[PDB]
Amino acid sequence: STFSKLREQLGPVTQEFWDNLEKETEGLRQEMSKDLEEVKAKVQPYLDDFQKKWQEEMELYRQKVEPLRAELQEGARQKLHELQEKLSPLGEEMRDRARAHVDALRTHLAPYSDELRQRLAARLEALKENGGARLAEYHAKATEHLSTLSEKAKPALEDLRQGLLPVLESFKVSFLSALEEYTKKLN
Amino acid sequence: STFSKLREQLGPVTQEFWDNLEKETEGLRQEMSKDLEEVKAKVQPYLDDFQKKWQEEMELYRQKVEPLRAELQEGARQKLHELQEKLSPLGEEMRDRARAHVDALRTHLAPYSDELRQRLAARLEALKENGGARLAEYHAKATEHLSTLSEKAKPALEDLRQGLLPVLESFKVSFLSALEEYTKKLN
Ligand SMILES: CCCCCCCC/C=C\CCCCCCCC(=O)OC[C@H](COP(=O)(O)OC[C@H](N)C(=O)O)OC(=O)CCCCCCC/C=C\CCCCCCCC
Ligand SMILES: CCCCCCCC/C=C\CCCCCCCC(=O)OC[C@H](COP(=O)(O)OC[C@H](N)C(=O)O)OC(=O)CCCCCCC/C=C\CCCCCCCC
Ligand SMILES: CCCCCCCC/C=C\CCCCCCCC(=O)OC[C@H](COP(=O)(O)OCC[N+](C)(C)C)OC(=O)CC
Ligand SMILES: CCCCCCCC/C=C\CCCCCCCC(=O)OC[C@H](COP(=O)(O)OCC[N+](C)(C)C)OC(=O)CC
Ligand SMILES: CCCCCCCC/C=C\CCCCCCCC(=O)OC[C@H](COP(=O)(O)OCC[N+](C)(C)C)OC(=O)CC
Ligand SMILES: CCCCCCCC/C=C\CCCCCCCC(=O)OC[C@H](COP(=O)(O)OCC[N+](C)(C)C)OC(=O)CC
Ligand SMILES: CCCCCCCC/C=C\CCCCCCCC(=O)OC[C@H](COP(=O)(O)OCC[N+](C)(C)C)OC(=O)CC
Ligand SMILES: CCCCCCCC/C=C\CCCCCCCC(=O)OC[C@H](COP(=O)(O)OCC[N+](C)(C)C)OC(=O)CC
Ligand SMILES: CCCCCCCC/C=C\CCCCCCCC(=O)OC[C@H](COP(=O)(O)OCC[N+](C)(C)C)OC(=O)CC
Ligand SMILES: CCCCCCCC/C=C\CCCCCCCC(=O)OC[C@H](COP(=O)(O)OCC[N+](C)(C)C)OC(=O)CC
Ligand SMILES: CCCCCCCC/C=C\CCCCCCCC(=O)OC[C@H](COP(=O)(O)OCC[N+](C)(C)C)OC(=O)CC
Ligand SMILES: CCCCCCCC/C=C\CCCCCCCC(=O)OC[C@H](COP(=O)(O)OCC[N+](C)(C)C)OC(=O)CC
Ligand SMILES: CCCCCCCC/C=C\CCCCCCCC(=O)OC[C@H](COP(=O)(O)OCC[N+](C)(C)C)OC(=O)CC
Ligand SMILES: CCCCCCCC/C=C\CCCCCCCC(=O)OC[C@H](COP(=O)(O)OCC[N+](C)(C)C)OC(=O)CC
Ligand SMILES: CCCCCCCC/C=C\CCCCCCCC(=O)OC[C@H](COP(=O)(O)OCC[N+](C)(C)C)OC(=O)CC
Repeated sequence: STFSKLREQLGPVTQEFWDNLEKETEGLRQEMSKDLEEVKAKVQPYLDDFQKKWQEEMELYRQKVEPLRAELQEGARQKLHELQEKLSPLGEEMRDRARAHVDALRTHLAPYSDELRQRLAARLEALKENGGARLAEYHAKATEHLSTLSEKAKPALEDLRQGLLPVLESFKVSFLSALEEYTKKLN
Repeated sequence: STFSKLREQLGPVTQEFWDNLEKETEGLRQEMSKDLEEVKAKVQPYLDDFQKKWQEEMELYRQKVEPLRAELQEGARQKLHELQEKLSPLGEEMRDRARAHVDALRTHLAPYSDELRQRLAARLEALKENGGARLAEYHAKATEHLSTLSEKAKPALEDLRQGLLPVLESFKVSFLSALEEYTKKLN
């Protein structure tokens, strides 16, 4: 820890010198920034004046384009106003002719779908009846085939635990003693 | 592994039974689906003709509004040119004014860019002339701060490593003794 105290003392001495040296450059930069600040203020009205010119020039165009822009708004409006009405009758007509078809389709397929679904429902029943007969038997064999191994798993695993512990206990104690010695060297 | 083999032995016995059983139901499902197809194939024409009946109308409708939409199409083709041509003279005029303004603008920023190069060089030469002496001092001090910063880094680690090897090597052997002692039980 002695080395820490050394650097902690050597640093301050040189640090003060560094601060002083940097402080000189600080003022040097301030002078240069001051000159730059001056230049910014000097050319300020110059750019401002030119801006005011373009501002008015652009605005003058906005005034001239106003009426023309409004006319083109009308000329375009009077176009679709004629087109909309022209394509309205056939548009609504075709819509209805489609809607009625959908209704007819649904109603026409209804009777066919009923008989078909009922026929299938009855057919599926015949399958479930036969399947469920053998399904119960296979399920019974399942549990018998699974409980067999698990019964001989617990006692076996426990027997192994009691066999590893004896030597393990010795290792744990040996580790504890070594662990303490490790910390002593580190700290 | 003995009990594990037991569970595997009765596997095919139980599996083949269910496998063959499901095959029996498969034959039934086969006919169920085969006989059901007789219904599906009959419903096909009912829907096929109905959908085509409407398609015939759609095909006629499209051709009906075909020339009609063309009237509105051509009519909306000349109006586009008219609208654009009307807004052209004003836009083209503003383009000339823009050209004149941009040229004046570039003539104003030109001297500023040239003068800035001189101003930058002057500031560089001044700051550089001063910074040189500063950097030289910092380097000298930094070198001295570096020597006492990592001169005892090696010896400190050497002793830390030396007073550890014996204990470490002893633990390795101890751990190795337990290693094979547990494999016997595990295997
Ligand atoms: C260069 C770009 C422009 C400058 C950028 C840095 C600006 C300053 C900011 C950090 C600098 C590093 C700062 C490191 C921590 C310094 C900590 C320190 O010194 O504390 C003691 C005093 C006072 O500190 P504080 O100002 O933090 O006061 C704390 C106090 N609780 C309070 O608020 O009242 O120090 C002082 O008054 C002035 C000390 C001057 C030391 C020499 C000067 C140190 C300043 C900068 C250099 C630091 C590194 C030096 C070594 C590497 C470069 C050579
Ligand atoms: C238990 C469920 C979870 C574990 C499932 C493990 C399935 C097997 C997977 C790895 C084990 C084998 C890992 C490789 C072992 C070494 C390879 C070996 O055994 O070869 C013998 C034969 C044939 O060869 P392989 O099957 O290995 O295939 C070619 C071989 N690798 C080669 O390159 O030649 O394979 C065998 O006899 C199979 C041996 C294992 C039998 C089953 C051993 C199963 C595990 C334990 C059984 C004994 C303990 C039972 C009681 C406790 C149960 C938890
Ligand atoms: C109400 C105030 C509205 C103020 C204007 C708002 C909208 C401003 C948007 C664009 C302004 C007009 C176009 C400005 C240039 C756009 C980019 C462009 O086309 O450059 C090119 C364009 C055309 O230039 P030229 O015809 O010379 O041919 C290309 C250039 N060279 C290869 C010949 C060198 O420049 C101009 O026409 C002059 C302005
Ligand atoms: C591919 C698209 C190409 C389009 C090219 C440009 C077409 C320009 C045509 C029209 C410009 C937009 C006009 C928007 C206003 C239409 C007003 C109008 O329709 O009056 C006729 C009627 C009722 O209009 P209202 O004024 O009562 O309601 C809408 C307007 N307000 C009230 C919300 C202000 O509406 C219709 O009959 C619908 C067809
Ligand atoms: C292949 C031929 C058919 C092609 C597709 C045609 C689809 C229909 C075309 C045009 C009509 C669109 C609106 C249909 C409304 C009635 C059917 C429907 O969707 O009810 C569901 C929903 C609401 O329908 P409403 O009639 O209550 O509301 C719209 C009409 N009113 C109320 C504003 C007057 O639909 C919509 O909200 C609009 C999509
Ligand atoms: C491996 C093939 C799988 C597909 C084919 C067999 C599909 C049916 C599943 C197993 C077949 C045997 C069924 C045996 C009667 C089951 C009766 C039943 O509804 O139990 C329903 C029950 C629902 O879950 P819970 O946790 O509420 O009940 C657990 C059982 N105790 C506690 C309610 C008794 O789940 C079971 O009971 C376990 C199967
Ligand atoms: C290779 C031949 C043996 C194949 C065995 C697997 C295939 C079995 C075939 C058909 C049956 C499949 C569905 C039933 C599977 C489980 C059958 C069985 O023994 O359940 C046995 C047992 C039932 O438990 P509980 O009914 O009291 O329910 C408890 C609560 N929970 C789980 C329902 C939420 O659960 C176990 O033992 C867990 C392993
Ligand atoms: C290698 C693992 C194989 C797992 C599948 C085959 C073995 C399990 C299937 C059948 C075994 C049948 C004989 C079981 C004998 C032991 C029974 C036993 O001690 O149950 C012990 C305990 C009983 O708990 P409960 O009676 O309160 O049940 C509550 C509902 N649950 C949680 C069971 C869903 O359950 C457990 O500890 C684990 C869930
Ligand atoms: C309500 C749900 C109904 C689901 C039905 C699923 C299919 C089985 C159900 C009914 C069967 C009805 C009679 C079908 C006769 C064959 C129709 C057909 O063009 O098959 C076309 C094609 C081959 O069918 P196949 O295997 O019968 O013929 C094999 C030899 N050839 C014909 C390929 C030279 O399809 C396939 O290859 C994929 C399997
Ligand atoms: C969207 C446009 C305006 C509305 C148009 C009518 C829409 C009607 C909507 C629903 C009505 C039922 C439509 C059913 C379509 C499928 C019918 C069907 O099973 O085809 C089945 C068919 C099977 O394959 P292939 O075509 O090689 O058949 C060869 C043997 N056959 C069928 C000629 C004897 O595959 C197709 O036909 C392609 C679609
Ligand atoms: C808005 C929904 C209206 C529904 C009711 C009416 C449905 C029928 C209306 C139109 C159906 C298609 C008619 C196609 C024949 C006329 C096409 C035609 O105008 O040729 C004349 C002219 C040029 O035709 P192009 O083939 O050169 O097309 C333009 C070039 N590219 C894009 C094709 C590369 O048209 C145009 O310049 C406008 C694009
Ligand atoms: C209120 C009316 C305006 C708004 C509604 C417009 C509705 C029609 C919309 C699009 C189709 C009509 C576009 C305007 C009429 C075009 C007539 C025409 O020249 O057809 C043919 C024309 C051929 O063009 P090119 O490929 O030979 O190119 C020539 C050089 N430029 C023009 C590319 C510089 O097609 C076009 O130029 C592009 C569309
Ligand atoms: C008042 C402005 C806002 C309202 C405007 C409404 C009327 C115009 C409507 C839409 C305007 C869309 C943007 C148009 C931008 C200019 C389009 C145009 O003609 O470019 C035309 C052209 C494009 O570039 P190129 O490479 O093809 O040059 C061709 C000529 N040189 C260069 C080969 C000699 O550039 C010029 O001709 C410069 C004069
Ligand atoms: C707050 C810190 C800001 C730092 C600058 C940020 C970016 C400023 C944005 C744009 C300024 C970019 C300036 C550098 C690129 C343009 C340089 C340039 O003008 O080339 C055009 C011209 C000559 O430049 P050269 O690079 O060919 O010559 C350099 C000197 N030697 C090598 C020829 C001896 O410029 C001048 O003659 C001076 C007015
Ligand atoms: C106390 C509760 C448990 C505490 C944690 C476990 C304590 C130690 C107990 C068991 C862990 C070690 C079990 C295995 C001990 C023997 C390990 C052994 O003989 O390695 C032997 C060998 C070692 O590595 P080699 O580089 O010499 O490889 C030789 C084989 N090949 C690579 C040349 C093909 O590796 C093998 O032979 C195959 C993997």
